[PDB]
Amino acid sequence: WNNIVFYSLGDVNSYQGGNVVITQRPQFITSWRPGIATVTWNQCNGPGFADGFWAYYREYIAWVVFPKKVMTQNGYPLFIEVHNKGSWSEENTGDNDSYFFLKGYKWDERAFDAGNLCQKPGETTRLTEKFDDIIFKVALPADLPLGDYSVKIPYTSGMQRHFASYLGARFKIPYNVAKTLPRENEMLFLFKNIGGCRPSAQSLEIKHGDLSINSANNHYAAQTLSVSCDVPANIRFMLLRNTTPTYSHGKKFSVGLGHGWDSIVSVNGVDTGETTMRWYKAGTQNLTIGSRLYGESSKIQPGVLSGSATLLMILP
Amino acid sequence: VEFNTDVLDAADKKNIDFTRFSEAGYVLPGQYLLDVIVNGQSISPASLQISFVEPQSSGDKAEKKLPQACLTSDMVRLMGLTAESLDKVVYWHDGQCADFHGLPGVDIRPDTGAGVLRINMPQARLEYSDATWLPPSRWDDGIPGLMLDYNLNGTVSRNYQGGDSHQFSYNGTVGGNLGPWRLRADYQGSQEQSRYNGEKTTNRNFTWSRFYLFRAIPRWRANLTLGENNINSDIFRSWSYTGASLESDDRMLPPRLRGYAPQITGIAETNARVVVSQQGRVLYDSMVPAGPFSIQDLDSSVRGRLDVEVIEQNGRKKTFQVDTASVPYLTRPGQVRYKLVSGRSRGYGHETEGPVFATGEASWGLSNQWSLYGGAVLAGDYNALAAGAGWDLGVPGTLSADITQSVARIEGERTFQGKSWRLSYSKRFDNADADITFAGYRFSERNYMTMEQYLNARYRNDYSSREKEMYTVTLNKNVADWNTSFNLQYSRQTYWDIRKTDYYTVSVNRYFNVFGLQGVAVGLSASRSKYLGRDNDSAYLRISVPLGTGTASYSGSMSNDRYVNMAGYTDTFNDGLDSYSLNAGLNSGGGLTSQRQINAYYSHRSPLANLSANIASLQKGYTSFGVSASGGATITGKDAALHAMSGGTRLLVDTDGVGGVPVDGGQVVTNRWGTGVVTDISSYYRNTTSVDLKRLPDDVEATRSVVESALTEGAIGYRKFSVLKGKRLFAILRLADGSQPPFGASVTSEKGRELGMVADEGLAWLSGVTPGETLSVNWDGKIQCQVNVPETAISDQQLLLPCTPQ
Amino acid sequence: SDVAFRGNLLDRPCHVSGDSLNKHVVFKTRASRDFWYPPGRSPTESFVIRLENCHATAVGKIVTLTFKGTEEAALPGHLKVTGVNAGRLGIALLDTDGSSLLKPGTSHNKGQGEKVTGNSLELPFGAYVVATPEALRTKSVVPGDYEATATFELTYR
Amino acid sequence: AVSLDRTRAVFDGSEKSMTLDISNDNKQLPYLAQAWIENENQEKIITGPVIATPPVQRLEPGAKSMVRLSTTPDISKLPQDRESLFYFNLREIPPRSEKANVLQIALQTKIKLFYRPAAIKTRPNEVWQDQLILNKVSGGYRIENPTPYYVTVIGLGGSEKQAEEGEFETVMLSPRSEQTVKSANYNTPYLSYINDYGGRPVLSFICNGSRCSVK
Repeated sequence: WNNIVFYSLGDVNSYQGGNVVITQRPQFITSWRPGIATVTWNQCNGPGFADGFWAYYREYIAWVVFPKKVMTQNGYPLFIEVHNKGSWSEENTGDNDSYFFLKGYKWDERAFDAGNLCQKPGETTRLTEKFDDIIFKVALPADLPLGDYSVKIPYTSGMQRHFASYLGARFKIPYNVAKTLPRENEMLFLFKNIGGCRPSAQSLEIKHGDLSINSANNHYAAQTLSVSCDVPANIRFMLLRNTTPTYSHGKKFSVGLGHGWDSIVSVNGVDTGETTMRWYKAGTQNLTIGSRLYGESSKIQPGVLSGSATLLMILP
Repeated sequence: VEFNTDVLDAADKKNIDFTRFSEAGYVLPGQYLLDVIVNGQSISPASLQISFVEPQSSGDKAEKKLPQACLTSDMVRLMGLTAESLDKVVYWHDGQCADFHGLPGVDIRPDTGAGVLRINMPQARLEYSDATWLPPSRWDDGIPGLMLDYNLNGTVSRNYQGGDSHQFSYNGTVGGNLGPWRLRADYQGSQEQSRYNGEKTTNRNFTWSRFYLFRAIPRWRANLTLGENNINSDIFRSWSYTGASLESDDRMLPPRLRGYAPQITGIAETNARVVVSQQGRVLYDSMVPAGPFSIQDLDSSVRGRLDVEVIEQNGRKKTFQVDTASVPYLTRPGQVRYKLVSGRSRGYGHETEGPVFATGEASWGLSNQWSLYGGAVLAGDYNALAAGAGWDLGVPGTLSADITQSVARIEGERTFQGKSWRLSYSKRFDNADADITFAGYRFSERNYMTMEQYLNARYRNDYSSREKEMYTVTLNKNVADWNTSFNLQYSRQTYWDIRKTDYYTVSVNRYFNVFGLQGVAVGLSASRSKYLGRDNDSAYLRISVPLGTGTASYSGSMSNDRYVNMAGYTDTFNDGLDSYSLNAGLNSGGGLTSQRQINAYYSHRSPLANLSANIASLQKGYTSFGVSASGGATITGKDAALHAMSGGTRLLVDTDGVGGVPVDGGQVVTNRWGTGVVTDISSYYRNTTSVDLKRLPDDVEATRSVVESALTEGAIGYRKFSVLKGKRLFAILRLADGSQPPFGASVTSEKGRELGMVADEGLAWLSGVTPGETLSVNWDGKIQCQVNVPETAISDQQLLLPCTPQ
Repeated sequence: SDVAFRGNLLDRPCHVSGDSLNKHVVFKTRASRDFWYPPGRSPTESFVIRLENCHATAVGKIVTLTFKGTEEAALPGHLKVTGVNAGRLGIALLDTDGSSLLKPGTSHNKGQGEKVTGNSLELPFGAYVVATPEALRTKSVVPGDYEATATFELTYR
Repeated sequence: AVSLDRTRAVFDGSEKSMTLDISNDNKQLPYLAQAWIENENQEKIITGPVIATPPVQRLEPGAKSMVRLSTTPDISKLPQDRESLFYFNLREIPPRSEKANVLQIALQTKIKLFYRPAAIKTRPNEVWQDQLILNKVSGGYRIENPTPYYVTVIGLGGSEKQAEEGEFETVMLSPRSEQTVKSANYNTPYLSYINDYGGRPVLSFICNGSRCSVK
């Protein structure tokens, strides 16, 4: 006969990496747990209650299995990278969404155990068995948005028992019956994105003082702004309308500075509003945004002007 | 220069310094602050030391000459002149005026009315520098000390079966740099303890995960490396080892020398003269060679029309329209790249050793846009030879391929030999956005053994995971309506005598707005893993609409019969820098159970260290409340400090005495000792450290703010701040006879500092006076008198002062 | 993601016209013919002063003209001249109507003689040097160089 | 000539020193200039409240010149409930020629100063000129000033044809003062004055015989 019942742990853990930049990658501890197990399987074909007066077969192995691909807050596919398997034995290369490693430490033992061989799942036992630890890392994706994310980890941690009648019974347990079981063992990651595209100033101070009227008519005053990143991608931006213009001028983004003065802006020579550029390497550029100081259609009513606008950057 | 001495509102006719200062106004031999500008740019935005003295070198009959800038040696050595080529300033002292008798064509116009110093000179006498392409002079790398940065989390918990709450994370990367040699060792630890009714167990763990030291070289543009690390997957996979490594660093080179744009291949007749203008400014005017020419020296920023005007030798001209897209390639001809790594292999344990190797990996590009790459990994019992080329054909895309001849002689006497070929293919930016960014094809056999496979089969003896042959492609295409970048995909695998598990993944990204603002991004994906009998159809769903301080978030996901739901309102605060995450969720599992979770969070970016809090509570897992501590510190430098998490570079702003000054960059405030440190900076850039001038408190003031320096990775830059207060007072200077001296005479200090001048009734309002010194008044071309200001004087007082001669 | 704004201000450039830069009028008269004989006078010199503006509906309500200078001690209403004639001559300045021999420090009555030529306000005048009676009868006037420059306070209203 | 951009020099209580650029209109010869600040009783206060730092500087043909104006605790000891009017004066020094009997023209210009304290500070779009109440004596309109600032008017007329074209003498006042100005009786007085910008806001009154204000 071959009666096999399973043991599943009751541990929930915490862990934290902190704040990592998108160009960098993290590493993480996958600690082995010698916790309290709970029975989640009740099968019996041979004897019901344990007697242990005949030297029957026994072995005890561990069982930790993890899925190869999960999801995040916005549903992104989290590619779990395997870094170092430890001193264990990873098998089943024909799978694509589950890892399969086992550890044979207790084997070919003759049994002399009394009691009950096949019991109910509502039972817990104290077992202290520490083993080899595993250390990993993760190949995270490139295109990630900003904000804070809470990554939930679905896993299992535990293994199986064995009671046969003879020495030399290499029994194997299928994986579909193992993966169809419910999930209880711990989930815990929290992360906030730093980002890889951050401009230079982010305070946007543009200033110009007093002058005459005739010089001011169709005058120009410039201001430069740079931005630096290190990932090759196609970056765009958008200029938001804050104020309102008096006259109609069409394609020209004229910002109303008050008193009948709609100063047209200069996106490095032309009033186009927004453009599109690409990055093939790392680095930075420079981008001088000025504006033409003509805002009144010759019925000149000048005053103290402090009109505003808002330009932000859109990720690809 | 002669002026009118009579026309002035003064009751006293003593104007000997009134004609003199007016006449002396060509070059004034005094001490002011000027900004030295060389050929348009500036070497110093806040140059304080600018000295002027009358030259008595050149003797004459009249001795009426022009004084120049009496420069010292620091500002002439920080400007970047090639001092070994032309030695005309290395022999000049600070006592006399630096004369320019040895070199031609450079003129100097010192104007103290504009606060500038213009120098116009040719490029053949000096080197080149800007915000990009810093000179090879060493920067501020002094007293590195130690660098700590902790990231720890303390939290509570409770399960369905009772409760237990003691959970602690323990990580950080400490290490001490010593000059150019810089060290960092990252520790790994934790603290767990559980308290049930019948059992009280706990465990503690700590280990030295990774300890490492490094030093960079600017002469050969390579970074040396000693210790344990991993190599990225170019051809071979990733693997652990211990030892030496010579790797890449291409931060120093300029983008004109790095990138090269394709030029005009027009061949008209001879050695012509090109003229290219953008807005009415010639960016390039030189003599091209005879016949065919190609200018790859110009890779600047263009955003428009550029009229390529050619001036031939006979006088012929031709105008044609060139685009703004000048299509720069990723291949780099003339530059090589290399990996010279050696040492021992690292297993899984901390003291796990192995065999000794010697590996050489290099790549070389020829200048016909073709590029080869060869690798020679050589160990004591395992050898693999790699070679291969890559080239862009232009209009059909680009290709690259390589062969890897590997021999493997294991300890169990089994020699395996194989030559495997892998080819990579891609595609340029097409018209209808046809973009194959990668297309691989890896040919293998059952007789293979990689280095990781050699180390696992040699000691752990596993004889599995054999791959036969496969193909992949990566196509992505957008359309100019509905904002959708279609990326339909297919990837296929197969092992040796193990099944396929062929994949099928598709995608569609909608972007629009109905009854709301634009910014709603809807990206949708669906995946399928095809086995012989099983096809797992997974798909992700979401609803995300932002409104700035509010964002309704939802998340749907179903791998295999397990649909999960989420609901949230996560966004920032009104300042935009503070944040909180708030979301609920619904979980439906396949095993007849419906689960629910509710998680709350709030963060706070304090300048000493970043802190946050979290609330997590789900079904069967209860009351997991947390708190986090993360930040950084630097001890045994100039002064100890506390900051928020670094990734390799930090600059040290020194504002002594003031505890509350806000600086820019990351808005860090200082301490009671008066020291500060910024974090968000990068290597080899123009770093303008200015304080928040309008956010100053009313106890302190600021004289000047802009200081300039360029830092590298792992160095700490010290920045001294000369901001001090100045007392202002009205002093009535009286002579020895009783009479008043002729007003209009300027007062110089003891350290060479001009402050102001004497008014009509022998009075002199002066600001910035230090109490205790002995001042100097100057008229008729020399020093005339001295007065001794007492230490009991404070600002805004009326003091009668007696004159004593020197 | 920040406020793109520019705080500006401006002002009206109230000024004088630059056409009257060459106002070096001279007195090429003889001091022993026109200043020794008892007609004690030189031939008068005329000068018009332009001042550009934006609006000229008012003249004296924007800038008020008043003149001053080193007054002659032995001559009321006349100024002291420098040079070889130390207090021997007196400059008599006529107004825009050319009748009133006003004082160095009193102002001209506005409303008359102010040429409103568009935005430029023309102002013609007349001035001649009179002889001081302490040196006219005794004929002690030294024939030579005599430099004179009077201030003009153009007070803005 | 010499370009003068300021219409009225207005100083605020928050700022300790303001700035002013003056430039050259002549392109044929360089120049020199000297300045001073006077007061209400018209004397050269060289130990005044505000001290202009450069006394004399050389001006090139067509170039510009700067001047900074430092301030002393006497402004603080003075009452901040009202403004402090002053008169700064400019004088240029031209290069003396060598010809005989040269009548060079010396130019002197006066333009007004205005220190406003921070306790009675004015917002950038604040108009207090509509707060002014005007009464009428038989033969002249008397002006009542409840404002803590200096007021200045240059025009009055029943229509706009007699507002900027009608003859009216310049009448200034002091803070919280009152006086009687001789003027004819008008149904709708068109108060055309010069504001802080320098323009002409023609505030058309709504009067009640001897009670004139704005709605």
